[PDB]
Amino acid sequence: TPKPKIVLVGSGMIGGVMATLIVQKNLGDVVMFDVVKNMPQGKALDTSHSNVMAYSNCKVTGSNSYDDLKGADVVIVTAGFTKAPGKSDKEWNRDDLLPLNNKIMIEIGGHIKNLCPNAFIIVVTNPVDVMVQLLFEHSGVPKNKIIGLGGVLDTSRLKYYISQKLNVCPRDVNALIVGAHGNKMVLLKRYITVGGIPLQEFINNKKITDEEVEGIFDRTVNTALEIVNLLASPYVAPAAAIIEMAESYLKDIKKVLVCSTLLEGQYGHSNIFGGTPLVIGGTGVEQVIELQLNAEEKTKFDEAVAETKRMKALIHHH
Amino acid sequence: TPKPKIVLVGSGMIGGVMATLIVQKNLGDVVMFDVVKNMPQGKALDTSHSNVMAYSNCKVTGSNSYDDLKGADVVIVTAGFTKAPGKSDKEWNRDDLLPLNNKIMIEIGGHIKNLCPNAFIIVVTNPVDVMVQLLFEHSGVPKNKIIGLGGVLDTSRLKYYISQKLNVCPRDVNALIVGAHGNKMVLLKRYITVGGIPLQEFINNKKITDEEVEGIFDRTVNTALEIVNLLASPYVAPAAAIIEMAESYLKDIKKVLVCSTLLEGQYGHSNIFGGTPLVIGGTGVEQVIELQLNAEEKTKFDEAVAETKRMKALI
Amino acid sequence: TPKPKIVLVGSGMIGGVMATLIVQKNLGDVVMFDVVKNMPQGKALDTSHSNVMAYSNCKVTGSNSYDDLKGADVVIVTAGFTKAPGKSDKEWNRDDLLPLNNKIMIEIGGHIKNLCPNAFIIVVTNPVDVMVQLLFEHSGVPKNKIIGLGGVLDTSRLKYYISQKLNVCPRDVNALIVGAHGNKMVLLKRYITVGGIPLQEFINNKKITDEEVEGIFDRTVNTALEIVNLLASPYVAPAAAIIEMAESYLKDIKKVLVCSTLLEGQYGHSNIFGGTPLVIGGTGVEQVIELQLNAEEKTKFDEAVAETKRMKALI
Amino acid sequence: TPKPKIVLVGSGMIGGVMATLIVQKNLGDVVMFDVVKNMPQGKALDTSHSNVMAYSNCKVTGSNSYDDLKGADVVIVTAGFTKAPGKSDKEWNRDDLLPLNNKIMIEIGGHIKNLCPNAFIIVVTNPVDVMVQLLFEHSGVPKNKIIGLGGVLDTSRLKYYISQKLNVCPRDVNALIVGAHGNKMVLLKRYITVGGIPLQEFINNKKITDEEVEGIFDRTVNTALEIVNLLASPYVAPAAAIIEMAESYLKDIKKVLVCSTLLEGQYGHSNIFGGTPLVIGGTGVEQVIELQLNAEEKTKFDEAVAETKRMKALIH
Ligand SMILES: CC(=O)C1=CN([C@@H]2O[C@H](COP(=O)(O)OP(=O)(O)OC[C@H]3O[C@@H](n4cnc5c(N)ncnc54)[C@H](O)[C@@H]3O)[C@@H](O)C2O)C=CC1
Ligand SMILES: CC(=O)C1=CN([C@@H]2O[C@H](COP(=O)(O)OP(=O)(O)OC[C@H]3O[C@@H](n4cnc5c(N)ncnc54)[C@H](O)[C@@H]3O)[C@@H](O)C2O)C=CC1
Ligand SMILES: CC(=O)C1=CN([C@@H]2O[C@H](COP(=O)(O)OP(=O)(O)OC[C@H]3O[C@@H](n4cnc5c(N)ncnc54)[C@H](O)[C@@H]3O)[C@@H](O)[C@H]2O)C=CC1
Ligand SMILES: CC(=O)C1=CN([C@@H]2O[C@H](COP(=O)(O)OP(=O)(O)OC[C@H]3O[C@@H](n4cnc5c(N)ncnc54)[C@H](O)[C@@H]3O)[C@@H](O)[C@H]2O)C=CC1
Repeated sequence: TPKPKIVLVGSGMIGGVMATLIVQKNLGDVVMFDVVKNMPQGKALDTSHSNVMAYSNCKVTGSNSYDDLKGADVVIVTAGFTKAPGKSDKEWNRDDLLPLNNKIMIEIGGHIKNLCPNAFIIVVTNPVDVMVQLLFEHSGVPKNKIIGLGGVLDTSRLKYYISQKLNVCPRDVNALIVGAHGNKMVLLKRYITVGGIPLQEFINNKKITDEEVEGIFDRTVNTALEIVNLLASPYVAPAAAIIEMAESYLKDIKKVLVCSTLLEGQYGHSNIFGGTPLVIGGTGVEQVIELQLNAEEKTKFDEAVAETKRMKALIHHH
Repeated sequence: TPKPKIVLVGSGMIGGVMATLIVQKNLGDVVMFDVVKNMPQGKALDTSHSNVMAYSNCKVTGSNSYDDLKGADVVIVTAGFTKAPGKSDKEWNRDDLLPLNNKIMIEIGGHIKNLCPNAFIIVVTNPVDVMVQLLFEHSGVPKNKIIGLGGVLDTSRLKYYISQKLNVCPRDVNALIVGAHGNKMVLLKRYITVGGIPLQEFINNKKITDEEVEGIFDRTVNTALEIVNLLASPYVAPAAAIIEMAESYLKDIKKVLVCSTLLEGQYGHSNIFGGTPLVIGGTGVEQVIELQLNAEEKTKFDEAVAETKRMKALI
Repeated sequence: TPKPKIVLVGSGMIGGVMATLIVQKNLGDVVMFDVVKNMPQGKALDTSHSNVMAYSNCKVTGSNSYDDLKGADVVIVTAGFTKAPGKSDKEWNRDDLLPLNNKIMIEIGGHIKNLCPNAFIIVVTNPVDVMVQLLFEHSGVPKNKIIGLGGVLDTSRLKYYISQKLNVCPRDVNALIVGAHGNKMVLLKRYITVGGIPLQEFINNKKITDEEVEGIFDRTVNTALEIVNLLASPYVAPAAAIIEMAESYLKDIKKVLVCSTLLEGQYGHSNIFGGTPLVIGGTGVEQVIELQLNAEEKTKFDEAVAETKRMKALI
Repeated sequence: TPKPKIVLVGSGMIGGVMATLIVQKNLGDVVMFDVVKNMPQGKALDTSHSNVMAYSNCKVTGSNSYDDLKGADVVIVTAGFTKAPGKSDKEWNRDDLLPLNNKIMIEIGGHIKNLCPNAFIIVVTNPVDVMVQLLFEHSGVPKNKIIGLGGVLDTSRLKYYISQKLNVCPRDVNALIVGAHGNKMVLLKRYITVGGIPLQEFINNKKITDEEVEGIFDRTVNTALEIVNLLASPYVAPAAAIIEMAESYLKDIKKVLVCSTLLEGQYGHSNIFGGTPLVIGGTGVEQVIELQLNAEEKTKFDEAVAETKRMKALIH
């Protein structure tokens, strides 16, 4: 009543798993949009069959037309990059791709503005804390209707690694990672709990050492790289985190989830997006929650936003 | 699987919800055991039809024979009672009845020893922190294989009430309530978090006041009375709490759940069952976690265990 | 809609399980409404705490005010008498409930028309095929927006008992029971399948006999009575069946489910509700499926509707 | 109690979705095994983080060692060969894959025999009805402990396409496709129901025509080619199907599922595996159900088996 419409702008690795998880959870009709011909149509056809196994009823269709954004309730943006003939088979980077992905966000933004200005938008394209603000600018949606992936995914690694050292259920570890997604993400040792108990109690109990925690911190920061070196850019956990955020919206669950949001003085920053706990409910972002960071913690946050500002200033670089 | 076998020793209000939820979750075959004849058979038949709607395949039968404890993987004991004849609801409490219930735990206990010595046991019969040690003594099961209901249920109320004031998902509130189930429950204000963030931060931000938090503490302690005075009794939340515990064992999830377990020097206490965070995994109680309480909190724990020692030395 | 609102008009046995199952499935905010004071508020408080165990976020409140109907997406009507005031168990006469529940339907119906004319309505109150038509008349809702419980629950017994004989998953048995809920329900032997395979194949292979099938038919007709004789009461499976219907609507699943619906010519009958397969999607009843019954099946359906007409005439 | 151990022998496209779904359902610990170095370890690490989102607790690890078969409750085999060299350019052959995949089955089977002889085994590697038998033969496992994927996936296509024409929930359509997986699959029009109701009633009510059903039948057979032509071999639905079968075993659900199993006289066939409805419960295959086919149906079933026999005979 009447079945949510979710459009995946970008139907690559992450898009594929998202469509799969949507059908599993019966969350809404799915449009798998991509600029690549035939590929989304093929994945959508395959995925549509799994409705039988799942006892679900979600239409899954593939598209190469922006017209299919019309009426979307949720839009998830993983579109970007690319690569070209050069110049391989690893020549890609980062800094150079900022003008390229800025231009994809402008194109997507104008189409959202015209075809689904009331959608809830989740941005994924890297660097996410930059790209989400770019989409916000060009789509014209309210600040409470657009967020970026980061904290849900980054904290899942930290939560996971601790739970395995302490031999508890992974979701029984709670942790906050703030500021930005990426190498300057702020891991807050102070805010780690295990079954609601401060982590420092398990350190005092010699269940885990401070050296073991810092080991886990660096592993968390470096997880993307670790997986890229075994395989490629991670996509199962990012999809799961994005679906957890979209479901909180679609089912009005009001989960506290760390995501990238427009900062309006929080942490002393403005005119910029960054990672902070927020509450996602049926109206979008319902609350932005500002952690009461000490001096030393605020310095780390400042560094994260500074890096986002650095990259944002490169969208017209040559 | 072999499909787990879950025996409900007691098929009253809580037994009914537990059978229903076991079927929803496809968790195992269910034996609804009661001393009352025909009633558990009748409930079992009704419940068994919900396998269709649930796409599950759990056998649900009723029994009046202890022999059906044979081969039980998990045994949940709610067999009692629930209030006092001659006693009303505006006085709702608990008394005497302690020796009659000890005699229940003796009889059940012998049967566990005989027919399902390897079962995981969850005790729900009140006073819970007393009744569990009793079944522990009489059944002879290892200490890592029997726990009592308290903290999952008590913290659920506190978590729930705080979540409604702060307008967040109920399970995004975490909280620890320890010592004993009942009026002496230790509500640890310092150990409450919201989305992983200390409660104190929302107090600082004036989203909730210190006086609303004390009002909610009070409401948690007195929830059962509040429900009873409203012409209902709590059984839906207690059943869900118990099934969360039971499922953590059967699926080896290793959730941190506050339950009543044998204290062996924790909190300065021994030869008594107290409520404390523990880890429930496929081998039973895998870890008993001892909170690092300050003296003001250790006094409140001392007192809750005091009241438990008072009711035990008395049967 | 982000958070559906589901109003349970009647918070007795079935209403209790319904609210429990809605929280389990996170399906919507729940209003437990009843004429009895305080009781639905006590139940609603207990049930609300289970949101924690379920990782759900559904408000569950109790109500004695029909104003709570405003905003309802789904209204489930279990409100009614189960026996006549003053009468004994021996003088039990099913026709006696007709004017008593009729008055209740009239009361509820005026409130629905005023406060939630666009809700989807599910009627459970017995005799259901009469009561649903009465509420349809008094509420003024469209024919695609109101249905009665019957075939989901009735086929669940048949499905279950067959599956237990053949040793398969209960949901892998498909069966249709049409016409009316009650002793005249039409058990359609020709339409039973097991894993999609005609039941005849399993009879031919001696996996089950024609006499076993007949005994299962008798068992299915007589289930409520069987359960009542055992000192209970069908409410778990009725609750599950109703939530399956309400969920197919709320999530636009378009499941094929046998429910009581307005007949406009189907089976040669008009101006009456009777059980037939139908599709429940986001807009309500999306299709009414008329079975191509043979001569003998049709006269069984005639006798079921005849009986519904007889009770309706009494009003 | 304790946690089931599920080893994915093959951590490719289907492998990855399987590990994802196992974690979503908290079904058991997963070993992602592959001959390709590092790749399954990368997928496993990524997949393990999803435990937090799923509220699950499944260890997910990657392996290039067969030793990890030790203690497996369920082994799912998607490991194989494909592609081709020199050849130019549309004439990939064949068929020539059969001996290379047989050598994979010999290798896998020897380790299962040594390290997990009591595992339940699900074979996916094509041609499935040939490969499952080869693995049965090389592993030594009991006949009730090994099946091949086919009908769960093949019927999901037919169920789904009919549900969309009739506008009902996909799972409310039931259908039986038997004999073999692949172009000779036997689609039984007579055994199609919709909400329990014979398909012919919808045809009579003009909600679908005989021609539409036949175009749907042809689409069902052409589905893997349709998707290969657009993308690659299908993997999401195949994984979902396989996890449905594995779950019925692990939770003793006793669902009726059409899978490839050893025929011992059913349908007039012996010494060969074929697609047929069967019951999967905690002991493995608990029942093999033989459909009472007519003469025309029995002859399509013979043509399916004869093609299985044909490919099996290319193995020396
Ligand atoms: C924020 C965060 O935690 C993470 C972000 N990412 C990233 O999310 C993005 C997508 O990751 P995925 O692994 O799905 O990449 P992919 O290359 O498989 O998919 C991207 C797809 O977008 C298409 N695309 C390009 N331009 C498009 C456009 N204008 N519209 C739609 N699709 C487009 C392109 O064809 C490809 O299929 C990358 O930019 C990331 O770096 C990955 C992991 C975590
Ligand atoms: C620990 C905790 O947080 C809570 C504990 N309880 C309690 O759990 C018990 C059961 O509550 P319920 O609401 O289920 O009570 P009930 O009266 O509806 O059912 C108790 C059943 O036990 C049967 N019974 C009595 N003796 C028995 C025996 N020897 N063996 C099996 N069953 C027996 C008796 O016939 C009744 O059906 C009561 O003692 C409690 O105080 C309730 C809520 C919370
Ligand atoms: C159709 C079908 O398959 C089935 C129908 N039923 C029935 O569904 C109804 C409810 O069954 P339940 O076992 O829940 O009955 P209950 O007495 O426990 O609950 C009925 C509640 O309705 C209230 N009620 C009475 N009048 C009311 C009014 N005017 N407004 C609101 N609530 C009212 C009354 O106070 C009680 O709590 C009865 O009419 C049935 O015969 C039961 C099984 C199956
Ligand atoms: C029966 C049925 O309905 C279907 C069967 N299939 C097939 O299932 C197989 C795998 O499909 P997927 O899409 O997963 O292919 P992939 O190439 O991505 O994965 C194959 C993996 O196996 C590895 N592999 C090769 N030899 C191995 C060995 N000895 N041990 C373990 N892994 C091995 C190889 O490295 C690759 O990752 C192919 O043979 C199929 O034709 C597909 C769809 C349906």
